Amino acid sequence: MVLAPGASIFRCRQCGQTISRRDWLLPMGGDHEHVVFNPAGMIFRVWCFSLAQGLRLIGAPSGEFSWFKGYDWTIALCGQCGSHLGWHYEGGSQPQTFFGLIKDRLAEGPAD
Ligand SMILES: O=C1CC[C@H](N2C(=O)c3ccccc3C2=O)C(=O)N1
Ligand SMILES: [Zn+2]
Repeated sequence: MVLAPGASIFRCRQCGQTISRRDWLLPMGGDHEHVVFNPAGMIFRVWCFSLAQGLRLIGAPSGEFSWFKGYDWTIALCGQCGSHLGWHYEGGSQPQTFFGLIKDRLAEGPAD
């Protein structure tokens, strides 16, 4: 669609690991962005993606405190540097799985 796009790929902000792409943004409940808080009171602006790479999913899934009805989550770390980038969601419906990534922990930039 455009030549030399600068808003193509999302990398880990801390190390540059390739994580996702703007093309893979997923409008869960009508919006790719969901503003949420955890039990420790931390607020996250979470962007939902159909796909991601370069992460390491830690532990078994849990349904507790899930921000997305019908989904269980696993912590998603940057597979390169260990930065906590978000969560992988599974066990739900349409889609069965997706990633919720913390927007401000990613850097956006040109394709590879
Ligand atoms: O969908 C989710 C993902 C996990 C997230 N969450 C956290 O970020 C957290 C931090 C410490 C203890 C417990 C939790 C927890 O469930 C949360 O609250 N909802
Ligand atoms: Zn990283």
